Amino acid sequence: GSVVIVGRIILSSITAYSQQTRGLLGCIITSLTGRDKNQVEGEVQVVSTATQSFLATCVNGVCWTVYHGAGSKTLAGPKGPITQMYTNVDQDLVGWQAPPGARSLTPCTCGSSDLYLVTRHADVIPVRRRGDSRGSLLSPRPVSYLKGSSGGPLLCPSGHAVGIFRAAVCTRGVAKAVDFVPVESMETTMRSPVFTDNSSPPAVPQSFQVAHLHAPTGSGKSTKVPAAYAAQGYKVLVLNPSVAATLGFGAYMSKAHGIDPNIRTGVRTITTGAPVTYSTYGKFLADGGCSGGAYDIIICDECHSTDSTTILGIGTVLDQAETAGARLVVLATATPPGSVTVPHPNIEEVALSNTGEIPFYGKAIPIEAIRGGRHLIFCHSKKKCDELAAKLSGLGINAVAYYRGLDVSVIPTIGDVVVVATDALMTGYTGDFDSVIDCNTCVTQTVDFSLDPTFTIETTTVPQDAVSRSQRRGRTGRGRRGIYRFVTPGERPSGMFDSSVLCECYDAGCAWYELTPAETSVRLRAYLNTPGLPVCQDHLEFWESVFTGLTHIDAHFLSQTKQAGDNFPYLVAYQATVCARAQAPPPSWDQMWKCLIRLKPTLHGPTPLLYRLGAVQNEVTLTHPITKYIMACMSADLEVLT
Amino acid sequence: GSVVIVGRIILSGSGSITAYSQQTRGLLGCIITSLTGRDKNQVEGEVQVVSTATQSFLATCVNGVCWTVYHGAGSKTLAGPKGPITQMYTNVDQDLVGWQAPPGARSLTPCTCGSSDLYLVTRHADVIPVRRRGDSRGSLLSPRPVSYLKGSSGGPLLCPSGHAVGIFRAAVCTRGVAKAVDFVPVESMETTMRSPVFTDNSSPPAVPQSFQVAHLHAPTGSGKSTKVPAAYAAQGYKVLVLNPSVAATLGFGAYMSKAHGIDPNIRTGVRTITTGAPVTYSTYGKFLADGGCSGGAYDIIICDECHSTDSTTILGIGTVLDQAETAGARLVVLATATPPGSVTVPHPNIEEVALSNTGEIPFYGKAIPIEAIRGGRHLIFCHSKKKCDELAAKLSGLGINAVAYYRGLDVSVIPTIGDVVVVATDALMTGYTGDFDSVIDCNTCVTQTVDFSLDPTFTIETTTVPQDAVSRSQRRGRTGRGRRGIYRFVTPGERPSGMFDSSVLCECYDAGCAWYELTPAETSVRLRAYLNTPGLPVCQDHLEFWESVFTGLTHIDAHFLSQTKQAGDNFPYLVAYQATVCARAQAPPPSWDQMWKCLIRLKPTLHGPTPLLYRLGAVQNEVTLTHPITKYIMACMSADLEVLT
Ligand SMILES: CC[C@@H]([NH2+][C@@H](C)CC(N)=O)c1ccc(Cl)c(Oc2ccccc2)c1F
Ligand SMILES: CC[C@@H]([NH2+][C@@H](C)CC(N)=O)c1ccc(Cl)c(Oc2ccccc2)c1F
Repeated sequence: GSVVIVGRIILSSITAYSQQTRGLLGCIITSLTGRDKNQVEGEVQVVSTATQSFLATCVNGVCWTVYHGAGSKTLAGPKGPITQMYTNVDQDLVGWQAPPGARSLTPCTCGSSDLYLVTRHADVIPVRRRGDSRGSLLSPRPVSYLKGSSGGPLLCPSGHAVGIFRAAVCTRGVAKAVDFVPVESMETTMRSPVFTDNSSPPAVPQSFQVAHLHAPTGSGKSTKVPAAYAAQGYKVLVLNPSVAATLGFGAYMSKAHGIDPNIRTGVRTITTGAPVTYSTYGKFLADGGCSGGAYDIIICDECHSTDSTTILGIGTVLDQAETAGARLVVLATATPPGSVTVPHPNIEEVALSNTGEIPFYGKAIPIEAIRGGRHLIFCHSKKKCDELAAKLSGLGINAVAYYRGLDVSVIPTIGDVVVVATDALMTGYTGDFDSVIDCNTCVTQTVDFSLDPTFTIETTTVPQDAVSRSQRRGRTGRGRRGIYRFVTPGERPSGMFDSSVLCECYDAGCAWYELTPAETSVRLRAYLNTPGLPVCQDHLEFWESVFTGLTHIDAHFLSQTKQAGDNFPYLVAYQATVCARAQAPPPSWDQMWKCLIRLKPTLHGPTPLLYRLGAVQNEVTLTHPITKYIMACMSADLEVLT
Repeated sequence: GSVVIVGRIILSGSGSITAYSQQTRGLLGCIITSLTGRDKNQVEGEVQVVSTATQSFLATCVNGVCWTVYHGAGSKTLAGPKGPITQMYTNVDQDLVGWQAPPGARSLTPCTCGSSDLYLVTRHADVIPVRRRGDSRGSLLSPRPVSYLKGSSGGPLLCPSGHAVGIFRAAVCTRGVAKAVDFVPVESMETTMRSPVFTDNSSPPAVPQSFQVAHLHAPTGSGKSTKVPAAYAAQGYKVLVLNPSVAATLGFGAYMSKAHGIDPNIRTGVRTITTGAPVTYSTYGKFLADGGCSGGAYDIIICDECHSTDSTTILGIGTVLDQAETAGARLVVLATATPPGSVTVPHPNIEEVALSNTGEIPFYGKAIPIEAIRGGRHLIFCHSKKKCDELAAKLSGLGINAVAYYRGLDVSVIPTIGDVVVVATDALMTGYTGDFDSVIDCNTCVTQTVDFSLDPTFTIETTTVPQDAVSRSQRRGRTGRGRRGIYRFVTPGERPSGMFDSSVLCECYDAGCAWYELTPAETSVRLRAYLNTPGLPVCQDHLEFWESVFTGLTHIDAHFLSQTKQAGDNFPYLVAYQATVCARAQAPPPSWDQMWKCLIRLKPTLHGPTPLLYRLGAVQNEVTLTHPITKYIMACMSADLEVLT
């Protein structure tokens, strides 16, 4: 639904009190109708979605708030839902046209060094400015003190707006300074295009440039356009996250545009001498990155993907391309950050109900819907894929499960089938289906700086974002009339990724691509600094510090964790090395720790724990030098969500 | 707010046990039904998925009764087809409540097998194998992190035939990992069903021939502290009357002599009088400081306001329950207007008025008009000392006699007498005894909770929370006694009464060590008697954990301890113990909050990281974890703990 105004902070010799204008039932109704006829007052609003509550500040006729709170959502209004006027993901900033009633603040022009921050609990916290977007609290406070107050005003002594609060800067869970969105970033935003055109490939510039191509799969973004560029005599590299897609372009480009391209993947390499090459990001990274002068144009396809190989891959291109003699990088995707799922003309969307013989995430699928034909059911976990595949088989429906680890010949490719899959589908298999049935949830990893003793990487199930919905749905409708069936109608905001993904990049750097933490950092820096890409919290220096301390890994353990293909094979193998040399057992005996299975007869005592990568069942000791090193890294200044 | 059926978990009735869920309601549906308490929907299956506004859990129908946990449902009604269904059973001691199964629900039936192979059904329709250890415990065949079990309290444990062994109430964790499950055995449900649904506790018990413990549930001004001790005295019994507050204790004693003709013994820190009479009024605090029950002194002990879950009251009541029989008492009366499971009911003499946004004085997002308080005697409850002062300032500047009250102030600041507005915390109700024209209530308070945070050990978080039914009724009770009274409020909500946090148990050991020269083991015996006595407020059983922690905190510095004591802050033992550890290391305290003011004078000598034992607030200093006491407490964290699920 829409974001809803649930209260306001009135400003007065500076002071504030809060007024709550709506309760829970009123907030929910108004969020669904998008229709709000209440009187609107003040300069600071207290807003809320169904999940999260936070602040918005009106400046120059615009009610501004944080992207991480509001996403791309409408605001409920006197004449129905209000589409965002401005949406700037790079800056964590959105704006609606302020409705009648709202008074705006004026920008602090002159510029104070002593600022005051207004929280959702009407405190006025004094702040000394340091940078353009940072200020320090004169009195350090706990982090929970500032939660719920993102998008609140940062005010100079006269009461003019300096910026809006976006994030707390913490040292060991204690807020000490604040990142805000400066009022000049807002002004820049009010002057940036109504709608840039990104549905048309760039002309190749005389000097280096970075360009954005927004258009759907099979618009020739990865086929037609490299071929046009090649006809003009340019050498082009197309990068893709998928081995299956990458191999497919070979025979397709031969048949369709009479080019027999170079193909580069972990599983299969083809060198023809063509002026077009298709590679995975992963094989690109294993080849050492950008060859000297081999490519004029590098096309980074599916640049929406926020897996660690794609992010490190694209970062490597953005750090190297210019120096290597390229003239053009192209960031290509259908679902750029900030996007929302639009209705698709060739796809009928229909909610599941509780009528049907097959239960599914609290709803039902009727046997008739999937009895014959070819259908794709998306589930969040491997476990659920096996359960559902087995139920379907019990009823005589031809059905098969697919996820990370299975070979993709579990298919079939032709004839009736229900494929029950995780999102591993979206990189392992190219085919389209008569219908897609979507659970509307995924499994993600999140980092938790839990100081017990260090940090924790949690696996968590979450509601899908708009990229997932649009990509999952796009497995029906490619030149066929499709049907998308779903469990729930919403989608969280697109284009954000967790700090665990940064951690994964360093980890793959060490594990696979022979990168030092410093090299990895430089490349991620390049990605982060480039606008239009997915956004994260800047935790580069913290992660670099951590991995920088993890030396003399055991090559054999590393080889095993890589071979087994699970996540964070460096961190896992590093913990195992520490355990084996300390002659101590691992955190538990889960499959995760199988590199250590043969040593089990002699391993004893408490586990020298570095960090938590799942359930820790053994007793722990914190005496290991490496643990002390990582605990010391936790003193880093960390941006946290607010 | 009613509890609402938002879905069901369907169990297979053949082959091996399997489950699946169905959702019957969205968020909005849920909220509206909770408000109206009226539920159109056909209900099916035996396991229901239920929700309040603040949480979701399970309920299992067994023998025509839909059962769930008290920590989830409190005393709330269930939204049904012809409106709200009130609980048929509210067994707070067993963490068990039940409503009559609505029409359409099937019911499980108990196990006749007596089998030891058990299966737990969760809210995600998983069927977890479990082995039975005792009547109420069962171990997981394979440990799991605690969070996959959350939201599944009230769900069933089945035998291989698919009949009911019990309902899931808590995970037993070792350092954040569940090894076993606490459940409510189907016998406890069987008992309950065969026994009465109503019991009377509204009248003072008869004095029995031999030792008995009895409950007295009756309003304030039914003479529970005055009439009933007077009445027992006049039959020739010796009577001790224990109360949490010095003020209330002195108030009653002077009332006794004026009104009932007895000059009683008084026993408080500030005033102690030995008249030889057969009735004695005392605080729980003075009682404990006197060493408890002295033999042959009393026939009858009245533990008044036995709903208080302050550590001195709990320890006081525990001491009495362990000692009274042997000290030769015949009767212990546990007396309260507001016993566990109680609800705030409409009062005849008091008008209850929602606060609006119409008004000139902001108050917790709402408004107070000056009309409402411009003349007369009025009381405003605020949650913090730091909003009591800021609100009384805004009142004073508006031509108003505003006076703040809170812990750490003299009660003589309250005009007796005068035409006044008092702005105060819950400190009021132990400090002052007068009543008012109206009360205005923010419906929130500051509590403490323990987090088994493992960073490195535990954390005592101070937090703000919605008031419970006790706080509501007690706060409202300061007007409407025998005359007009107005109750104005910000929120109509109200949490379940009678539960208290594990932090309170920690306070009990702390106070034992700091005030009453009890070793942790002595303390455990007293608490054990409290927990084991039916009808009193309830908590999780974390006795061995806490005893084991305080058993290691030896050789505290006497001087620091005396200072944390005198300054009246909470956890004076834990605060002084951290400070002692810090000074003997020449290390600074975790921060320079007033909590650590005993170390301020040593500031010039203190350097390096703090050897952190635990967390009692924010930690600004770098910390080290090598102190042996830190290791001891870390060792104590391997204790097997119930956590809420
Ligand atoms: C305004 C800072 C920007 N981060 C920079 C490092 C640039 C970048 N490439 O991300 C930023 C923009 C938008 C958001 Cl939602 C930010 O915060 C989060 C919070 C949680 C997860 C992901 C991003 C953010 F941190
Ligand atoms: C059935 C266990 C019982 N506890 C025993 C130690 C008896 C007692 N005296 O409390 C119990 C009853 C009711 C509830 Cl809400 C329980 O759980 C909580 C959970 C959190 C806070 C307080 C009690 C409970 F743990």
